[PDB]
Amino acid sequence: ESYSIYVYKVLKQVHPDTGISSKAMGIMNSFVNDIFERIAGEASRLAHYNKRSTITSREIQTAVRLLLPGELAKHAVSEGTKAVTKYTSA
Amino acid sequence: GWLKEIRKLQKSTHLLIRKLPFSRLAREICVKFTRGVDFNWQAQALLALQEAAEAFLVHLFEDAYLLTLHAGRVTLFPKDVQLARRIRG
Amino acid sequence: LKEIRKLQKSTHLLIRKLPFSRLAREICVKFFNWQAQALLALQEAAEAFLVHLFEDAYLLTLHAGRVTLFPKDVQLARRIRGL
Amino acid sequence: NIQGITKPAIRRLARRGGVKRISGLIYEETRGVLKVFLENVIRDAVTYTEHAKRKTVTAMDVVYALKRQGRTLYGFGG
Amino acid sequence: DNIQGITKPAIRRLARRGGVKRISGLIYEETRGVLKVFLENVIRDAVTYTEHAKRKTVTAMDVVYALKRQGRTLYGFGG
Amino acid sequence: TRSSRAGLQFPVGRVHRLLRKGNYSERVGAGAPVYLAAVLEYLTAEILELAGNAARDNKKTRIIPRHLQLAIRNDEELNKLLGRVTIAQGGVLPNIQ
DNA sequence: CCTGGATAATCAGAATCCCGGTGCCGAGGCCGCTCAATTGGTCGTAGACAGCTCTAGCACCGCTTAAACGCACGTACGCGC
Repeated sequence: ESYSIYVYKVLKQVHPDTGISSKAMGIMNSFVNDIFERIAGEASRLAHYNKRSTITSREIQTAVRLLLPGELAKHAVSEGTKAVTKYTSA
Repeated sequence: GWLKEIRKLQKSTHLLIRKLPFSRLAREICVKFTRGVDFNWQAQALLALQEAAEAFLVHLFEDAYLLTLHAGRVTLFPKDVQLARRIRG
Repeated sequence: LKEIRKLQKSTHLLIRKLPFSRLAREICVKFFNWQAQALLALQEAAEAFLVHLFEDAYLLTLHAGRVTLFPKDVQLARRIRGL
Repeated sequence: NIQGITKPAIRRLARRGGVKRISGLIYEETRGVLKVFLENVIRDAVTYTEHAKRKTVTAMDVVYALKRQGRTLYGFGG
Repeated sequence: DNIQGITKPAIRRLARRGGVKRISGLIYEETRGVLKVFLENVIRDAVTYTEHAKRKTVTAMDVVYALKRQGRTLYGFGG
Repeated sequence: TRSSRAGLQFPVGRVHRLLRKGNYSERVGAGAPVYLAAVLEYLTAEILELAGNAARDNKKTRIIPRHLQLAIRNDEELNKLLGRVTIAQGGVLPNIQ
């Protein structure tokens, strides 16, 4: 089990005509984990700081706000908040 | 006091930046990232910022005075403070 | 000034595998079996560290007016880094 | 408010770092860096205290922001 | 003595990739210096994981975890 | 599929699994893995867009690690996020100083 | 004799395309198990935030002396050569 099929679905979504090599897929599959830890780790420490034991969507939001710089946070805060409202109103 | 003032503040341990203009600057920075509202700052939280920034500035100066003597200079320049902010990341 | 624009556009390994493999396995017995994927993982990061250290030490070179590297260039760059 | 960091203050700061001849616009180079640093700590530190629905940055919110910056302050942990 | 495996043309390619015009003489040994002190801090921190599990095959995972411990993460070797 | 409800391409149930079995907490909310998978999908699309543009700028139809290095190193927000990063078979940026 | 401009002779300045050979590679897509995400009943408890008290930050009002702004001289030193 890896992200090499779901990242490939994104690759065939934006710029679908181009491909990728097997080595770069080794990088990308690593890269998403580099995004996966530092946001979810710092959010978990956000649960440890202000006397909590629940990680809701508000924790990951300020975790992206604390980690991603500038507009890379300001556009990722509009991507997950759009997705959680679509998930709640299924 | 070239050989005198160098050996006094290093033996000393207290603050060098005044507390109240540093607190005013910290509040003027804090009102930027709070959408324009007043904000309470604890007495420990301002001294923490002061103790961090003073140590960071003396570390940046002691890491740039080694770049001063690298060019055969004894006069510190902003080229050394902008080079020390480049080999740190 | 000739090959500077040749290796920056390229991506291949500058250091050969087997001398680097013997150098890594010389340190390995100081504390086994090494996969061929692990030797590349030892070599890529070390090469990219060496190129980046030379690039950051060349900023110490053009600070004094010089264009030639020096032993004080590789000892002053790692001083600010804390390594 | 940026001129609150006075000229012998930066002089004493560079004197603690061991600088003999402290230059001119250096005094404007320091408070600039002090504007770069103090922003980067405060942008995180109020982000921690806004998650707990609080309007006061404590010492711990400064410690967490500095631990995010890469330098760990010791003597303010409550 | 495998410190001479890092040769002068290899150090020359490493310098010319870093934008160095004129390399000095000791830089062809100084590299052999720093690659003796950097890589060792990568080796032991990669073998202790090998000393943590019951194995003798030091995988690339131990290498990238050691490089994560030192503070320079590596891409292309996870899975 | 909970990812079809979120409108994503990243698996919501897998992100929730690595959030629950990954020793992060003991009570993970239902809004956390959808937000996390959306943030992952956005940033992977962001790096693949700059990788897909630099591939055609270098006249290539296949994304190489050099194209990923050109995607990372030619973006202010990506270089600030990825500070202590290195790329295997990606080289460096050509620059004369 | 001298002097304005016309043109006649000239060796010697580098790299580049191609035949002459190749040689083991590596990607996007199908079959369709299968088992881990779905759905759901059931347990199980976290802090929403509203009450409530309470140490503590804001702000002012404001005493004395340590400290900063800058002038003038002045010389050593980054840099020109």
